[PDB]
Amino acid sequence: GSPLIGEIGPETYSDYMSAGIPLAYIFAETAEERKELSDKLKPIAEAQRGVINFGTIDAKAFGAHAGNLNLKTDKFPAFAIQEVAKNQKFPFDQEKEITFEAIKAFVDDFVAGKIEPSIKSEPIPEKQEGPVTVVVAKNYNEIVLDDTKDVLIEFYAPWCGHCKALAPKYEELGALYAKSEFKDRVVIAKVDATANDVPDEIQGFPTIKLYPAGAKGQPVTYSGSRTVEDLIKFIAENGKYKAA
Repeated sequence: GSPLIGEIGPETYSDYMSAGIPLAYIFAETAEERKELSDKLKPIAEAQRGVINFGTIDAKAFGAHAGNLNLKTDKFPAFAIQEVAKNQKFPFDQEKEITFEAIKAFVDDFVAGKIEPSIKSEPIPEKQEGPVTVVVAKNYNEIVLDDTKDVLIEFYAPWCGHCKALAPKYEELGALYAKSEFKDRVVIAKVDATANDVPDEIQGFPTIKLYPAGAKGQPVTYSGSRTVEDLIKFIAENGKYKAA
């Protein structure tokens, strides 16, 4: 009982996910605009039967889902494609008008493999304050892969109980190094890996690695007791600068 451009919602989402082809989302705040945009994009959906499923989504009720398509919050109408298989997101520029011509070119590019998957990132923080350096996807290379510095990097999730138990100690470690004679050469850093796409393949949280100066292709994964004392030892034993 459903039209070519269906409705993406609580009842329909799992079938869209199990269909095994990508899903294009037409976000609009009102049903009227949803219908207008559906009519404009229908010939694209028609041409892509069996290759991409298209659907409308209620941006009033489900606006927060735009973020999970690496779209910007609260800028509608909006369009994006989700490659379910590879978990990749292809947002369409929300400063641009959604038209038949623009979306057709975007979709053709997608099918042709001509668009690079978007990268999820928090923004670069304006100021670097607090003794633990905040890493996001956009500054990972610059901070973590800085070949002149021994970089301790914690990959964490905010919903994780273990990460919460580590936080105060990891902070105390950062404050210690920031006041030490090693403040020039040791970096103590953290990254919310659920809010940033990072290169590392993380199996569970928290994970801590050392990326030593001059050996950035051989990070060392930490597997000790997670005490401040044991982390200092780890840094001194595995870092280029033997910094403790």
